Amino acid sequence: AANDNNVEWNGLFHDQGPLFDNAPEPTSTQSVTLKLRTFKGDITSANIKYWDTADNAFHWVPMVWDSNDPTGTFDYWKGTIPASPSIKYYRFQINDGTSTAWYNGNGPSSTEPNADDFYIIPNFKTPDWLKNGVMYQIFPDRFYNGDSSNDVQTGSYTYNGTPTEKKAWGSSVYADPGYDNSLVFFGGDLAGIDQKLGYIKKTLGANILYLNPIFKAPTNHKYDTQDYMAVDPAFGDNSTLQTLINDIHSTANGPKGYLILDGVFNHTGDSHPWFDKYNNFSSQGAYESQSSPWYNYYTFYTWPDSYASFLGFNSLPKLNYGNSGSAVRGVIYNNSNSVAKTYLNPPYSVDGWRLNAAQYVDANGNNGSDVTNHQIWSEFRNAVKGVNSNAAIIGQYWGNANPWTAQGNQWDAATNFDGFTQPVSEWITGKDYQNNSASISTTQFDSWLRGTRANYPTNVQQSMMNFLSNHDITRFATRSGGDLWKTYLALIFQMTYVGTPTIYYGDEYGMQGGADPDNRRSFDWSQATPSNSAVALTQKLITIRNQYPALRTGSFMTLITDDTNKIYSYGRFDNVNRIAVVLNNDSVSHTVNVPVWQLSMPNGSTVTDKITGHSYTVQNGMVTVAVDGHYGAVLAQ
Ligand SMILES: OC[C@H]1O[C@H](OC[C@H]2O[C@H](O[C@H]3[C@H](O)[C@@H](O)[C@@H](O[C@H]4[C@H](O)[C@@H](O)[C@@H](OC[C@H]5O[C@H](O[C@H]6[C@H](O)[C@@H](O)[C@@H](O)O[C@@H]6CO)[C@H](O)[C@@H](O)[C@@H]5O)O[C@@H]4CO)O[C@@H]3CO)[C@H](O)[C@@H](O)[C@@H]2O)[C@H](O)[C@@H](O)[C@@H]1O
Ligand SMILES: [Ca+2]
Ligand SMILES: [Ca+2]
Ligand SMILES: [Ca+2]
Repeated sequence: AANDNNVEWNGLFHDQGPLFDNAPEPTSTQSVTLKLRTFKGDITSANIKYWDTADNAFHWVPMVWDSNDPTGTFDYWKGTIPASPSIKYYRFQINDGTSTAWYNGNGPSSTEPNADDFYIIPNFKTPDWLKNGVMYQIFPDRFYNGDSSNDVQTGSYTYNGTPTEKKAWGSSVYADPGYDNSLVFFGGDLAGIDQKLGYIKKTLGANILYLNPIFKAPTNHKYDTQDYMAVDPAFGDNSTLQTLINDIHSTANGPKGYLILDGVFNHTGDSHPWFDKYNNFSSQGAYESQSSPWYNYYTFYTWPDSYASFLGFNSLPKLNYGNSGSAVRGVIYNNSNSVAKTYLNPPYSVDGWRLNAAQYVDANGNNGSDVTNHQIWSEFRNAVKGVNSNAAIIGQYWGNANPWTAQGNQWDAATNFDGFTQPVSEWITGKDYQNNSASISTTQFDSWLRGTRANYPTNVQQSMMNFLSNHDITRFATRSGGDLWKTYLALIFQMTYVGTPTIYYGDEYGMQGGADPDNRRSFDWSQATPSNSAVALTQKLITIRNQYPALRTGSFMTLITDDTNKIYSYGRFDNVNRIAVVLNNDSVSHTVNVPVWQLSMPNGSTVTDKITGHSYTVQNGMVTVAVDGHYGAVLAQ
């Protein structure tokens, strides 16, 4: 490269990883110094062009030459953006003589982009344990029956005109004739989860647990809350919860863990004392008397049998959050003994909340996705962070969650359906997460992944809940048609991508299952050992990610997108480690020349595939490795 009226795109690069941004999570007064990489001597000038919400205008900040990388192949230019609490967006204008190129969240462009700019959100920090950990989601009733005395028995109670049923372990999740799918209980409880912490934290290595609802409710999924202040008797009691949390936080049964609970705050069950539709409790619920102490907690259109609810589900009356200072905002997150604060405070001290139906939370029965909804989550974040600045907040959302994250005042991240689950599914299994046929090439996969990452600030990207499957969609192994290797590949990608790897109980061994409720089968424990090849791989991959900070908070650079041979390679790197991941999708084995020079891996240095143990030597900026179909190598140094 040289000063020849031409900017060479191949040498350009910038993202907010350690080597290019000294303040990825800036405080309200923090200056942000950035570095732009280019081929050595390729440009004549560079500017950071940023939009400031403070004064509704663009601002140009020149860059100055800073240095060359260890291989002497690139230049590093640096610039500093003035500090202030205002949100800012930036892109780069790179010039060489009369030639100009632009660069933003989606890479290089010949024309100045109008979107996908990078983010600078002052005073927005997500928990670092979330960025660096591995999550394991458990649907309580289906994991492990640690206490048989609390098991819900068949016919114990009837709800919606149907009795409950107890199911034998390993039998179909579908209710037998006469029962309802939502009232089927296998017996899984909190004692069981505690007893299997060694399997989760030691055998596998995950250190973050995310549990579906566990508070008093009549259903087996428990999203129809009856009492937020107590564990459902079938799962145990509050003391059992205190012990489980203590055991999760313990280091005696594996590494220190973290607990994230499911917060169902958009609505309650119709059997909740506040509502009490079936007249089961003393007090006069909102449904029973217009003179109820909790009448304002809900929204009726025609009292008492016509009220706002979750998507028309009668058993799910919608909570009216009213305006700031309301009684509902008090019981949920403003009061000293609010639900959110209660569990974040001792003797519980949980580590976070997953926000159920977070997009609908509103006042007066509104559908959410509006100013009020965003205002409520702003107050919620302020409260939660006040109690514990390291308490996680992850909202449920299926599309682009930018509105609840990019403002830096609401959620730390979201259920990554749009930026992880869907693309991963369509690339590997060739189905959408609902199991309808839908496929994408490797280049489209890389593009999808980058475009969605660009929807979020860097810390949010690193905090996204990335799961292959969950309780509302079909199982990955079912979408894969039982092809376990597809799970192998998915795991390798997952454990090396941006965002929190999240294992939905069972996926580690290849558990199958169709749509709800078949996606909530009882866990087959005879499969929980290295004998299951997927379990053995999972254990190894978690150890690798726990080992390299670069895989959790390092930069991400696309290296190879080959649709002919189905090869996808990308680098994850920071100031210490450089990692080139090489994946092979749906094709026979291939020998790949990995361009590690793009990662500045020096010629003559050695790299080691952390999966196989094979070592290689960098020659002429390359590493030549063989990767079989539906597998991958993790070349690191
Ligand atoms: O009253 C008649 C009827 O009553 C009973 O229930 C019938 C319904 O039961 C089941 O649905 C349950 C579900 O099993 C529960 O888990 C619970 O659902 C909650 C989710 O689990 C949470 O993640 C959260 O989801 C909110 C999201 O909801 C929507 O997403 C849906 C997708 O669109 C869809 O493709 C698929 O993936 O499902 C999801 C979730 O349902 C919404 O679009 C999205 O924006 C939002 O984020 O909250 C949920 C509610 O708390 O409750 C459900 C309702 O009770 C069956 O799955 C359902 O088919 C059935 O209608 C009796 O069981 C039944 O016999 C009787 O006829
Ligand atoms: Ca040039
Ligand atoms: Ca039990
Ligand atoms: Ca009553």
